[PDB]
Amino acid sequence: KQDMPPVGGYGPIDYKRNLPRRGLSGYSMFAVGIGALLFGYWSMMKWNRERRRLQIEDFEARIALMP
Amino acid sequence: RKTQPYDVYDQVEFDVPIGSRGDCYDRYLCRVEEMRQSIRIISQCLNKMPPGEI
Repeated sequence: KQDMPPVGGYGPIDYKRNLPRRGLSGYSMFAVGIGALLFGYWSMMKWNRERRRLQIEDFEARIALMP
Repeated sequence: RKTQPYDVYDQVEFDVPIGSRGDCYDRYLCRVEEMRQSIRIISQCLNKMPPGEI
């Protein structure tokens, strides 16, 4: 008279299938990308242009000597 | 399993997954899907066991 099945206490667990979490898609991407990339080239032309100014100063000390 | 009997096996309910096209990726997906359907036939089996002999 000592046998298994309980009178109660059950679930069940699902048979389902779901993890579609979105996700920042669909014109949200391709907009943060271009907005990041244009910040890069804007951070250029303030350094590459400025290094071009110090470049001429480096040639300047050459030319003021050599006679 | 549901065109012939074995046992007391008629008394469970479940569906038999099918494939659409005829390749490996859609005979792969039976094996993923049958494992979800085998959980249903286990959870339906814990409720039904009669005490008795073996």
